[PDB]
Amino acid sequence: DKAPPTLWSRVTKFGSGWGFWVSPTVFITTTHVVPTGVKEFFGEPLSSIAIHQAGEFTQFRFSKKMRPDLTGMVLEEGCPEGTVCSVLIKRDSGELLPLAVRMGAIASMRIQGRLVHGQSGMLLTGTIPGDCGAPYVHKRGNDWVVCGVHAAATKSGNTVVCAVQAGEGETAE
Amino acid sequence: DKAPPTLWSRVTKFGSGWGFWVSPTVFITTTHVVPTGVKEFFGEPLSSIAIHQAGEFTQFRFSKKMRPDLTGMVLEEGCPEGTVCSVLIKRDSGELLPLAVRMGAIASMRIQGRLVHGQSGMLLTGTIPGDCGAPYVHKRGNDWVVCGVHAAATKSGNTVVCAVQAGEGETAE
Ligand code: NA
Ligand code: NA
Repeated sequence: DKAPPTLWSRVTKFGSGWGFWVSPTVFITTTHVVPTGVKEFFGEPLSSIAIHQAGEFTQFRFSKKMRPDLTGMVLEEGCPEGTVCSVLIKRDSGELLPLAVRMGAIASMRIQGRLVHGQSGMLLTGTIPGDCGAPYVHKRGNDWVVCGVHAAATKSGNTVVCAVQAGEGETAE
Repeated sequence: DKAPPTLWSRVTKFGSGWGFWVSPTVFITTTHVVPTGVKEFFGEPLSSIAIHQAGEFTQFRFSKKMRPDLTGMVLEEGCPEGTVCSVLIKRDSGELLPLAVRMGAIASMRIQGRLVHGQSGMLLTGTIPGDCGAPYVHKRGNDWVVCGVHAAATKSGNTVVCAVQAGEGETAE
């Protein structure tokens, strides 16, 4: 089914890319797009935010409700092999570009000199440099689950990588 | 039916409010939110734009395709008495707030000292100052039609006014 407007409304311009409101207080994004040298995010001073970063995954937990209009939704560490996700890409022009991607292995992979814990995927039937931070989502029953943020792609764009939360598990090491 | 994501994607932050891409080259907004003193809009120099303004209605026609992802859609001068429209409000936070409004008479009305050609409406079951420029749309058959841009509201917000294109006609003088 198609991503509803409210889901798109979670995708938010941030730094040199985008991020995603998981709930009224939780924002996720790709580490390398986070602005450098600032003293606040969304008008909130850094000391009022719990900032967790693991490789290319960044999560902010704000101490006040930033998007009280939203329900919380489920964030998971990647998804099973073969899961078809949608990358909810917003462009600066306002265009929405949902990209279908069949996900592969969760691994720590070397990307441009750095080790990155993420999940690779194959673009179906692409992304650009400004798209980093866009969420990878998939529908489970009647709800949407977010499981990664856009972090990298092969020059062609045919293979993509989403950063995912830290955590070891027997399906991924 | 609910406004689809693509329709929302036409609503665009602009000046002190918003505007709406009617087509890849046509952008409409409320005159008073248009930035003052600038030499370009969306990176295009003023001399490359056909700028039409009538009271509180402003239309830009750009000489290049600014949103080539979009189809053209129908813009009309207001709508019939009693038509239920939706005001597609975006908030700075990213929240989407579609507001239902039953439209009334098209008239030139005095608003804060100025004569404004527009259509008033009643909010059903509200707006804020930063919402000006948001489109008033309604569904006709399988398509959406845009017919005004948010221009004013009573302090409570219960009555709203959308600016509409210039034009006289026997249903409106
Ligand atoms: Na849809
Ligand atoms: Na909907």
